[PDB]
Amino acid sequence: NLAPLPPHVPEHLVFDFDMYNPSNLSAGVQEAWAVLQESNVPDLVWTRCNGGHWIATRGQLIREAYEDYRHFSSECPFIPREAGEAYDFIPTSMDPPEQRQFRALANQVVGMPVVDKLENRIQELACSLIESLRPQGQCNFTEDYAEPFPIRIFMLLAGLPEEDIPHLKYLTDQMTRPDGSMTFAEAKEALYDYLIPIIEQRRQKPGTDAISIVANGQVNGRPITSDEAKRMCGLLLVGGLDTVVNFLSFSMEFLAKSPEHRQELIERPERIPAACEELLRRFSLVADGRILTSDYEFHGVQLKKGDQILLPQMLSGLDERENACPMHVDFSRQKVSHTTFGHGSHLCLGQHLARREIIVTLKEWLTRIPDFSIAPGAQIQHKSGIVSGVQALPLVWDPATTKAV
Ligand code: HEM
Ligand SMILES: CC(C)(C(=O)c1cccnc1)c1cccnc1
Repeated sequence: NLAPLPPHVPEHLVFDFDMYNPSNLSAGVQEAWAVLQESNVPDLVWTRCNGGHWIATRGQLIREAYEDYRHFSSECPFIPREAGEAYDFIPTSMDPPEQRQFRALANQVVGMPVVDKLENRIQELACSLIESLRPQGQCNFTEDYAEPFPIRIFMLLAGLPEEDIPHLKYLTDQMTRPDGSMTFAEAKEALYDYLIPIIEQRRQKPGTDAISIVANGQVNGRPITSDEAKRMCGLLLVGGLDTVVNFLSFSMEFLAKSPEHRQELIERPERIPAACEELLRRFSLVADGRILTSDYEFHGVQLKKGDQILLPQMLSGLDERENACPMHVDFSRQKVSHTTFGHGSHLCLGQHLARREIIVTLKEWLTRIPDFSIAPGAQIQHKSGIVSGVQALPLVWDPATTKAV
């Protein structure tokens, strides 16, 4: 299902990429997207899939478009257009200077000082989850750790019932890796039905949870509205439920396959932080975009006002012009260059939270379960979308090689 090419698009710029179902999926999701950086592919292409849109393929263009909010607006950041259209999260569907005030609040809730406060719980939950898995010699990493770990910390931050996990996660999943079961707007509405009552309750009777702070915050000297709060919280939810969750499984899947990488971390733990950035570069997973606010000529291509452009965060660090041997994991690269957490005004506020969760997991898993591998005859499947994922990650190990702490 290719849409007829608009008049302004030179046929030589066509490259029919399906962000939802790339061709090489079997080879891995990052590998499937990297096809866009092959020699035969222009720097800026048009795809007729998902209704027709541009895709910038190089770290340089992505960062440029990201910096340029005058031309490239966050107003309609999702493809297909109907999704970008229905998209109304804050601060994400706003451009500076408006974005700034909401960002400042969102920072209050997820920023550094919060992580610093949550640290012991993060470490507590990791250790507990791992210890519980250890003696089994086998899990479903995706369902066994990658989901509970980051989710439960979020649920704690947000003050929401663990019981709501399944329902929330389903809906979150519909936004980033649509099934066909529901449209973005339906998914969005349903999360909204969830939130409303909660916000109301927390405007009346404030807690110390993230939702309470958001619901009662100040923006531009006045009180946030209910609708604004509902709209920030919607973003926070997706961030908590759908980001770190997917990242951990790619990393884990790599670790399962590379004994030498595991060992390196065990003997030279001072390398963990460096390793985490490298894994963030290699297993980068997000791809959203922007809308053209006007006609504009960008690197010699004419973009028409209203044109959508996918600026895959994923691709910057995979770009050879940016990283030598991009597909190779090397914990000792002189310069790890990525835009995994975005670029420009929308740089991810939850990055601090995500790094703390990644580092704790590596340190804590390796400690207890130094030696593991993918289950025999398990075929690992990746999934593409706004946020890519791993479908299931069967791991096996000998309990006898584990260490209890
Ligand atoms: C692997 C982990 C994550 C990755 C790769 C990631 C990636 C991103 C990206 C690329 C953006 C910018 C989107 C744009 O420019 O349209 C973003 C924004 C944002 N992320 Fe993260 N995210 C992650 C985890 C988190 C977590 C755990 C939270 C907190 C619950 C969070 C909260 C935010 C917020 C609030 C924004 C909006 C900032 C603004 O619009 O000013 N993210 N994230
Ligand atoms: C692409 C993006 C920004 C994403 O991956 C994300 C979501 C919340 C926090 N951090 C990143 C996203 C995903 C789903 C809904 N809105 C935004």
